[PDB]
This record gives sequence, structure tokens and C-alpha cells, in this order.
Amino acid sequence: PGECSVNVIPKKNLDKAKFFSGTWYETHYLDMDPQATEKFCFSFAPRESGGTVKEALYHFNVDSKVSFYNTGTGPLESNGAKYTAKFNTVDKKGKEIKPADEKYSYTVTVIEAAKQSALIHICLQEDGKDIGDLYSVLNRNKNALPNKKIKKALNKVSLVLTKFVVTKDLDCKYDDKFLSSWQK
Ligand code: HEM
Repeated sequence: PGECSVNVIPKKNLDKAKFFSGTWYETHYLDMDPQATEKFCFSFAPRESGGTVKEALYHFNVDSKVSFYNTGTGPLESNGAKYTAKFNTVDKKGKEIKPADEKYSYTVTVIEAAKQSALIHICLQEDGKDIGDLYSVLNRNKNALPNKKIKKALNKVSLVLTKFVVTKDLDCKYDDKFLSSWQK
């Protein structure tokens, strides 16, 4: 049903200080549920310290024109490129408007990172069981195409980039200040 993908391999020796800094924009995404067809834009600001990831998340539903903000927190695995987070809901000012529900979590794997590009996978869970997953190509620049190493990573697991939704064509609205001000 909502079974998460196998063969999701964390990058060996990810540079933590570089990846867990600044703002990342999703440029392409592939939701593994073919009926998940509402268009979205996504950006986030992940940070790490002492083996714990603390990240600010921004989603924008293009269909409904509604944005939502979250923060996620959880332990980084010993491989340094995978983490499982609990999350709450905040407003644009960072104030909590809905508390975390302990039964929900997500697991992010950083599959590849090169230059100003990255490829991540996220598995959403409820009570530790898979409910859905998605792959996303990230870039420091909203309108940029991915480094070839990201396509190589996709091809290693029989995915091709043309199958992904491209958001540069979408009418995205971003809250960049929410992310730039994260932990300031
Ligand atoms: C990159 C492309 C992404 C897309 C297109 C996307 C899309 C979505 C969609 C459709 C939902 C459900 C919204 C709803 O129920 O109305 C959602 C929820 C959520 N996503 Fe994503 N997502 C992306 C990336 C991520 C990433 C990378 C993370 C974590 C690092 C993440 C964390 C979450 C969380 C925590 C929720 C639940 C929010 C809540 O219940 O308040 N998403 N996303």
C-alpha cells in the first residue's frame, strides 16, 4: 500500500556542515503514490548539532494556494546521511500552532549531494509503519537543473528524471524569510 521504497542508500561520507546549512529548494519530486497529483512546492532549512537534526520545513499547495510550516527534530544515524524526526506545526513566525503527535514520524535519507544539488528520499510513518514515500531533487537555486551525479544516483535504482514533477513551471510562492531566519 504505502510501502516505502527499498534500495534507498545513504550517501557515504556526506559533508554534514555543508548539507545541514542554508536553504534547500525542491526542484523535482516523485511521489511514489501515482494518485498523489496535487502540485506542491517545498523548501527547507536543515541543521545538525551533536547528532540531532533540527529542521524548518515549508510546503506550498499550488492547487489550493495554502502553505504550511513545520519543524522536525530527531537523531542522525551513525552513517551521517539519514535521520528520523518527529514534527510539529508552526506559523510563519515560528510559533507552535499544533503540537507533535508522537505516533507520526518521517525518515529522510540523503542519497547523493554534489555541488549545489542533492537527492533525498523521505519515508513517512505512523506507529513505525510505512504510510508513503517520495524522492526529491534539491538545489540551492530554485531554477537550477541537477548535477549529473544526482541522475546517476537515480539511474542506479531504475528511476529517470523525466518521471518527476518539475516545479519551475508551477506558480510557486515561497516564504524564504521563515527559512533564512531559522535558528537565528
Ligand atoms: C520535496 C517535495 C515534497 C512534496 C511534493 C511533499 C508533499 C507533501 C504532501 C502532499 C503532504 C500532505 C499535505 C496534506 O496533507 O495536505 C505533505 C506533508 C508533509 N510533509 Fe512533505 N513533501 C515533500 C517533501 C518533504 C520533506 C523533504 C519532508 C521532511 C524533511 C516533508 C515533511 C512533511 C511533513 C512533516 C508533512 C505533514 C505535515 C503536517 O501534518 O502538518 N515533506 N508533504
